[PDB]
Amino acid sequence: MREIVHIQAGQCGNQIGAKFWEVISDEHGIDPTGSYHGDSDLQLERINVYYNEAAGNKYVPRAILVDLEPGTMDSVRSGPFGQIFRPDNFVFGQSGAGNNWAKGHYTEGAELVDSVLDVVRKESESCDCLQGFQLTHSLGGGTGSGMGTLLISKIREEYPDRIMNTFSVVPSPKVSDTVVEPYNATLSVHQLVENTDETYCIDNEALYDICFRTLKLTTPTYGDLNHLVSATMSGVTTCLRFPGQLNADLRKLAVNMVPFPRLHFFMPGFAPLTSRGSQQYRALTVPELTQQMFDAKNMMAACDPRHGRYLTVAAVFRGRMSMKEVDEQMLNVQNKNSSYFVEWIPNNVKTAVCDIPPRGLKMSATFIGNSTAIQELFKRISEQFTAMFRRKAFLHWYTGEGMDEMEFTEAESNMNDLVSEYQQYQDAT
Amino acid sequence: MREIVHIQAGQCGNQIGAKFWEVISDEHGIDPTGSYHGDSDLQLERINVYYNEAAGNKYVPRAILVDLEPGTMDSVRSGPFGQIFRPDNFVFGQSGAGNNWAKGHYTEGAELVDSVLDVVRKESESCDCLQGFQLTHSLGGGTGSGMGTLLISKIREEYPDRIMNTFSVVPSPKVSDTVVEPYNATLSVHQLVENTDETYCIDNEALYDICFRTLKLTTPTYGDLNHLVSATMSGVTTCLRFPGQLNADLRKLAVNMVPFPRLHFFMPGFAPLTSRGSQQYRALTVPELTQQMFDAKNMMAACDPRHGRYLTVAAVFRGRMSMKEVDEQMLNVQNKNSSYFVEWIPNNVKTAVCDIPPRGLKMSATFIGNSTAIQELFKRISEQFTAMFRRKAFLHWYTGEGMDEMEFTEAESNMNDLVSEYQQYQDAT
Amino acid sequence: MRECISIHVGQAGVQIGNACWELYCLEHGIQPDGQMPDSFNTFFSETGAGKHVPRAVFVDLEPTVIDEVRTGTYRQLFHPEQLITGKEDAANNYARGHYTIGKEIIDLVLDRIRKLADQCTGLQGFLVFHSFGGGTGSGFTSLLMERLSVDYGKKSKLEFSIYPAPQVSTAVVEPYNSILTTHTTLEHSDCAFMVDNEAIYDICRRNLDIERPTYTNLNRLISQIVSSITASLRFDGALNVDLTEFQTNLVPYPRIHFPLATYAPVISAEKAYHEQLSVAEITNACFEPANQMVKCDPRHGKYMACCLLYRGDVVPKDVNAAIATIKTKRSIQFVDWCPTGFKVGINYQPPTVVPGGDLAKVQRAVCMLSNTTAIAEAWARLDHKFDLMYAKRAFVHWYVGEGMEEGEFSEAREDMAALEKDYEEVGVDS
Amino acid sequence: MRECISIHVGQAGVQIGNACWELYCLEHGIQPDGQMPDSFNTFFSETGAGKHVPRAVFVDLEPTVIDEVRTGTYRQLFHPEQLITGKEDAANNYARGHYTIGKEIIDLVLDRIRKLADQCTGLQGFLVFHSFGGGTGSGFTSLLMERLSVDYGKKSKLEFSIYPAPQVSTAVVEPYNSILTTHTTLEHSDCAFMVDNEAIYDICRRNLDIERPTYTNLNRLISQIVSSITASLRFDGALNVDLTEFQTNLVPYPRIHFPLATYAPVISAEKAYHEQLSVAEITNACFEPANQMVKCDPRHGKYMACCLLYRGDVVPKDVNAAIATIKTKRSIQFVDWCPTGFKVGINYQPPTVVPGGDLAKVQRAVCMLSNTTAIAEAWARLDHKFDLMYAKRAFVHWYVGEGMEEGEFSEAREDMAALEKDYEEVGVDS
Ligand SMILES: Nc1nc2c(ncn2[C@@H]2O[C@H](COP(=O)(O)OP(=O)(O)OP(=O)(O)O)[C@@H](O)[C@H]2O)c(=O)[nH]1
Ligand SMILES: Nc1nc2c(ncn2[C@@H]2O[C@H](COP(=O)(O)OP(=O)(O)OP(=O)(O)O)[C@@H](O)[C@H]2O)c(=O)[nH]1
Ligand SMILES: Nc1nc2c(ncn2[C@@H]2O[C@H](COP(=O)(O)OP(=O)(O)OP(O)(O)=S)[C@@H](O)[C@H]2O)c(=O)[nH]1
Ligand SMILES: Nc1nc2c(ncn2[C@@H]2O[C@H](COP(=O)(O)OP(=O)(O)OP(O)(O)=S)[C@@H](O)[C@H]2O)c(=O)[nH]1
Ligand SMILES: [Mg+2]
Ligand SMILES: [Mg+2]
Repeated sequence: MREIVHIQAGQCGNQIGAKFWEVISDEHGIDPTGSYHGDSDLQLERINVYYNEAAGNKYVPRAILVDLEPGTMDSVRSGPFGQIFRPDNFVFGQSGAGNNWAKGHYTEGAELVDSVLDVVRKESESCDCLQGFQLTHSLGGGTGSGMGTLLISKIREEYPDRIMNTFSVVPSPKVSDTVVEPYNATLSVHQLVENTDETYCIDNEALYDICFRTLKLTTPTYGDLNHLVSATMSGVTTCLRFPGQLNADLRKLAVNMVPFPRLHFFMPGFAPLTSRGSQQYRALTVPELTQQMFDAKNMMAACDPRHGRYLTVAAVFRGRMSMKEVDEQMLNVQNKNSSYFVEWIPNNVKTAVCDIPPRGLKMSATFIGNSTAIQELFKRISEQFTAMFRRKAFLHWYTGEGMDEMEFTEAESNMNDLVSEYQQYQDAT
Repeated sequence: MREIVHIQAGQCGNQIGAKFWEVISDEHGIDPTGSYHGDSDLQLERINVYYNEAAGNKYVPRAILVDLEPGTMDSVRSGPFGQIFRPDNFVFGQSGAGNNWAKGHYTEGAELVDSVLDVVRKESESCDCLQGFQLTHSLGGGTGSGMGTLLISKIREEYPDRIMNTFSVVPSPKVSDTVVEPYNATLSVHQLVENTDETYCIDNEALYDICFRTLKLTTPTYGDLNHLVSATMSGVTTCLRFPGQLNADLRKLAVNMVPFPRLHFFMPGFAPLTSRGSQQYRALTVPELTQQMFDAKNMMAACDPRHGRYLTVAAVFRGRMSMKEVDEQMLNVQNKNSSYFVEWIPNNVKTAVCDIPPRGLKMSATFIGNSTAIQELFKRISEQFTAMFRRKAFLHWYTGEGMDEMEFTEAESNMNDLVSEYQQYQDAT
Repeated sequence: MRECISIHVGQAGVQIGNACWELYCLEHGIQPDGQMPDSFNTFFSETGAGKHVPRAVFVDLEPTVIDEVRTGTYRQLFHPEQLITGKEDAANNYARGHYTIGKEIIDLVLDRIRKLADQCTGLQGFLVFHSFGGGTGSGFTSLLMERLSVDYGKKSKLEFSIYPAPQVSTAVVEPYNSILTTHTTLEHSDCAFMVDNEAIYDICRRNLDIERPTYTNLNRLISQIVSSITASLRFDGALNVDLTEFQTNLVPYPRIHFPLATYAPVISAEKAYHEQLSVAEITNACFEPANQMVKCDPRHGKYMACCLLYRGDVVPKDVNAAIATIKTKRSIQFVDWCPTGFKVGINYQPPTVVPGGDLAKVQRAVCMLSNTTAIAEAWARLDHKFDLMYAKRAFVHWYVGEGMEEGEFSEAREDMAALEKDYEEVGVDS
Repeated sequence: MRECISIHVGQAGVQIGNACWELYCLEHGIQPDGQMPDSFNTFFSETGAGKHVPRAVFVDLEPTVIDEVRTGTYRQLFHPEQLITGKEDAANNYARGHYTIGKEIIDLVLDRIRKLADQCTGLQGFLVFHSFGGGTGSGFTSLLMERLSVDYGKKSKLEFSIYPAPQVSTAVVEPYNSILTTHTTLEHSDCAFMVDNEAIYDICRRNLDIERPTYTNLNRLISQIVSSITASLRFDGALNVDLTEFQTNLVPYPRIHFPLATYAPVISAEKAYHEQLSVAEITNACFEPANQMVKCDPRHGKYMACCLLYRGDVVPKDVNAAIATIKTKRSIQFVDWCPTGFKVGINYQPPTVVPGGDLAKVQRAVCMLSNTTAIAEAWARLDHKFDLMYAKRAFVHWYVGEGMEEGEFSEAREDMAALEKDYEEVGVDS
């Protein structure tokens, strides 16, 4: 009953993915071997959403791990929880893509993709009623971006009526992690606009800010960053996996959040978030949570929601709390912050409530904002793309792999059109 | 009640045969001396199918071991279980055939054949109700191929109303094990088409692939390969030897699988097959087994079933399982893979179920596919034959033994006709 | 799995190789006899029981330098067939290296490479160590590269090069050798890492307080840089960079494939105790011109790509912060066609220190590979040097005597002129 | 049961025999006195109580070489009647070997063979060791073969031959001897394994690091090859090959019965420690022209049959893999009439090593028997040599003086011309 298929591409994709898996196992009372050692029957009731049941009271993630290089895979295998994964679900190459989108999409990735697809199909067939697919990856590299997009394209072709959702780690504004990342992002976005139903935009710049400023982590590590992402991810599917009072799911959320097909790029957020010492000096009531959710400093995308308008916002609450209170809070935010919400979508806040809170907390919240401010990010990428492409810088690395200028051009154009569309709705009255 | 007579020819034939015997003894609770040390009365009920009862609570294989060279025989005798065999049932020459079909069929083999035949007749007379004969051998050498075919011919002449089944190890496509193997195979096939009722095609290339890819055996040995073959073999007779819910036998299987007399060349398969570590991470339910059975990577013949169509498929299941489930699975495979099944044989899947599973497993499956793709194999052999015969290469080795070109020619022609026939049914609507 | 084949050509290449393989052994816990009481495997193949052999070829046209290896401490480390020697050297003559002497052993060298490559399951590529100035380093290397390009195709090839100094030469004919080998190798090399002996000496004197640094010291320093480049492949890291990634991220146009290496921190133990070496601090050190290993001025050029490879106790956020501040800095200008100029690698393993070495043990290190229009200056200098001698046909008769044609000189020179113009064109803003 | 009779003719044949029987004894644990403190039995008959005697005949027309055997370490190993000597040698004259001197002992030799054969229950055939160049190796051997063909018929006969080198001769009349004996033996031999002293010396120098290899070394090497050929008969194996199988699988036409032997690995202990010797690795070694034991170029010819005999720690799948990759390789081309070119044997017993030998102890070995159109070159050379001397009738008077007729020379030459044409015809594609 509503199986989700999990797919992980590249170093980023696999590191976030592992963390996510760790989070989920703890929640469902699963140990590093796949055995259930939980307390309550509710933990196992909907375990089939993420786990296949193997022989001898074991549970195995419906997870496929993909990379053109093996090192990351090896690391995962050696990690805590590495042994829970199905050995045949690790699909790795030997070559790599050399941070090149073309290599991931057309060359090395192409050589590996069929093997992935075979596994994927099998996984799909395992499931009684497949909800769809969640892909974790970056847009800035070669495998996650080129191979990942290719995978998406094929999956969509095979299963056009299932939901495709992505958790994409997007390039940062202040500093680039690679030189060609604008190319890789731009190309990837071209595919994503046509082939995903919803995309959570996650940015490391925002994450670091959150960790340093809000969590009071002097020197945050990538693991810590991943943890936040995992928390968000778990939050989005919580209403599918546990009983609630007003239950959401992936389809419903998409319907509420996506008024036009191309505008499916969300700014995710998570609340609460406190230091170790600071948590004793405040109570986690619903209004506090709401307040934490609605501000720029708590968004995991490097763009200010106050630079645009919210088209829609979905809030997913976990824990025992009063529905009336929640509703009041939702009303209040709309009323007081009227200028940040588009006027032609009345009651543009959607609420879901799941009775099971995450571990360690009595209540939590997950925020999904569809804000016209995300256009800024796209614009930056377009600018950076242009600056390089106009001088044909690095182009021979991509053309050498069989790619043509036309493809680049079209991709750019598509991106530009999306930006224009975003602008149009931002400005509409 | 339904005695089977077992015959082994040449090195291959004897190595596979020994393994088979070992498998069978374990199943029926027989130790290396011929004494029953099993637990249940069901193990002895139908022991007469493969064993003669000797004096003093001993059981002896109804097995005849034949070779033109003695070394293999000696090895067998010295092996674990070597002492279980009747000493008078080892019939060996001193000369060999020098990898020459002619020597096996007309010369050295001819000198030895009468001695074999005498034993065979005696064995037949021992039995209350002889089902027929199973021959294990290769087609690529001289003894298994030439002598074996000769033996078959004589046996058929003597006992035309009994079933003749063969487990033939066929030449590989990528690499040849001998230079003249196309000649030896082609000649052998000429005999097999006219004189066997059913032939299981087993190919070492496929076997290695299975062992390396599926079983995760880094460096498989011939013993391991033989084990797989033995498992298949035991599977085909399981319903004759143990009580079941829907019982098959050799005759029934032949009837179901052979719609036209010449088309009796099967691609055998066995399921399940897993690594040592990987078995804990999956349950052996019937659908899983079915899935394992129906794919190209699990076939023991080096040809892709997706390159042709299935005329018929027989599936034999062992263990306690639900008949309904089995039926559903059978239906499902037919429905979803419609294009790989000939349209003019409705319900072309035959099912048998035996309640006794093999040792170590709770359930297993054996697959017998009659696929038009096997024509590829024959075509390859024909091509290779032609390439050599057109230049009369190596021909003096065969003509020197009294053979004429006409015989070769006729053999070639027969092979070609078979291929044509296969093609015709593949293409028919 | 991800094997790397190292080729050491001529005296420079061999001696540097000595330092590199010494370091690798210490890093992986391999003894000088090949024994150890899984990461090693990209650099060492494994044989029988308790022995590990470098994935390397050492080649020189004379026996003397390699004979030291054969008779030395690491005699048991290498298999005899991977230590290749001729009888007579190339005598600082590219012609002898490329043609007369080199054509006698090229087949042999390549045969051994083929044998090495046959035992690789996931060959990443080749690391070639040599100099621009020697007859072997120039002529043989060019020959070798040509053959490799033919027989292996698009497999990644990387060069570490002892580029000639502005005012510190050994040979008189260095400019000729440099020019010809650059010309001949250009279309066959994917990325070449220049390093200059003068600069390293300065570093040794200024930063390490060494009155009289020896070639050994320089070699040791080089070994560190090489280790940083390959540590991402030999060890587990937070954020990883492989040999294929450099050429994508550091080479914007095919001909402009000369990034420069800078390593930090280079300090003595006595000086290390009074300093806390943060990521920001070492990055700043790197991005200051005095710590560069080529005697050139980036303040007078523009950056086209910077790749920063951090190792040890390093935290991604910190690196980001460090880079951000360097971005602001006046002395760092980037070309106008490149808004994203940084590629960043972070590896968990701290730099290993060779017993009896000149460097102190640090918690963090960083190796920058940067590509700068300032390199044009060096090329201009070299061209000028060539021009002065060639105008008089000084030494030319030697080259012709070894089978080179005079027209090829002019050809080399014009190609280099073109290269110089290419840099200039790249320099200007859109 | 499956007995094999060995015949050693002339100095070469006898000396090689010494090396072979020494090896066999070590392999079966037979002491030099015939004692041991069941596999032996194909090569050794057994007498009374605690003594084993070689199924062998050693023949030479002079006493000196066999006298060494009689007085030497293995004096007690052989029965006196199996060591046969005349008084005067054939003096590098085929005529003396075949007629004048040979006709005096041929009856004796054959009588002893008959006695040997009478104690065989399952005679597989004969292994004949000799040279092409000597008067005994050429003339006597031809005589012997003729008689054997008559008295034993279709029993398999195999030859191991010291084929003359291209530029390393002992005698001047070698070409004459070679040509005549090839002519006379052709229709009587089923398969003959050529081996060349020059090639073996090269192998010894290059692969074993021996400055000055002796005939002893060559003999030892040969003994290995022979052991590989017969190990499938002397030991238990996974997949087996017998003496009758070779001629079926290696001889495509009656006259084209000259396959060549290649053995791998041939290494010293010092060199063996830095190498892991896989099936793929040794197969590749074999299939490279420098390790061949005839000085000829397969790259310039085509393969008609390859038979690969593996021994020791060898796994069938691995062998298959190895062969598959070699099939792809550009340097291996097969004739168009032969899509299946490989016969493969695999035996469990590792190669045994002679105490004080030049070869290191290995877990695996392989012996390839391959038949190549490249052998035509050798024949052409030999014919040319014959022509040069015969045009002047140089040395001819000797042969005529010993009862040969001049017409027989021309006959031999024309037959060889025909042979050469046959190879050529075979060469071309359909
Ligand atoms: N860094 C460093 N540079 C070296 C070393 N040895 C030589 N060089 C430099 O290399 C150049 C001389 O080249 P060599 O490698 O000795 O010459 P070669 O390659 O053997 O060429 P020929 O002897 O001419 O055949 C000069 O610029 C030297 O300063 C060394 O150990 N370390
Ligand atoms: N490999 C090898 N070749 C040998 C050996 N002894 C001699 N030869 C070669 O055999 C040829 C000479 O023939 P021999 O066998 O000495 O002569 P022969 O057969 O005794 O004939 P005559 O003395 O003429 O009666 C030359 O090509 C030698 O190089 C040996 O021990 N090993
Ligand atoms: N949040 C988070 N971001 C990461 C992680 N690893 C990498 N990134 C970010 O992702 C981008 C590069 O991701 P990476 O994993 O190298 O992609 P890749 O496609 O696997 O790289 P490649 O195989 O083409 S070379 C960089 O912007 C980096 O900052 C991680 O573990 N967590
Ligand atoms: N699966 C399997 N295949 C084998 C075995 N032994 C041989 N073969 C295969 O059989 C073929 C040759 O079989 P072999 O046993 O030599 O036939 P033979 O007739 O006895 O050979 P001969 O006496 O004429 S020389 C080869 O293709 C080889 O790969 C075995 O034990 N198991
Ligand atoms: Mg030098
Ligand atoms: Mg002599």
